[PDB]
Amino acid sequence: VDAEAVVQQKCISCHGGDLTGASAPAIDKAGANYSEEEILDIILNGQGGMPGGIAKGAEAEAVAAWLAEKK
Ligand code: HEC
Repeated sequence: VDAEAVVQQKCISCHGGDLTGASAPAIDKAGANYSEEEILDIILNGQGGMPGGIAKGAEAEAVAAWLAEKK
């Protein structure tokens, strides 16, 4: 899975092109604040103002792993 391409397709409309926040909060350092599993749960299911379902399965897991290393 190309995790960065997925994030640019699916996440930047709310989180900003460089992930530093736009309508929604920054995620560029999400791994400093969340575990990989917490990030996966957010992607699959949403959280607070974020909807669920935006990515699934291996795509979601690859994005969670990529973000979890960003600190
Ligand atoms: C707007 C329709 C969104 C899209 C598209 C995505 N996210 Fe989001 N996200 C959004 C909001 C409004 C919030 C805040 C909810 C909260 O209280 O935390 C979030 C939050 C996150 C978080 C947790 C907080 C943080 O790190 O800032 C993460 C890790 C996150 N979002 C990731 C994420 C990814 C990877 C997305 C693309 C697959 C994605 N979000 C899309 C709104 C929206």
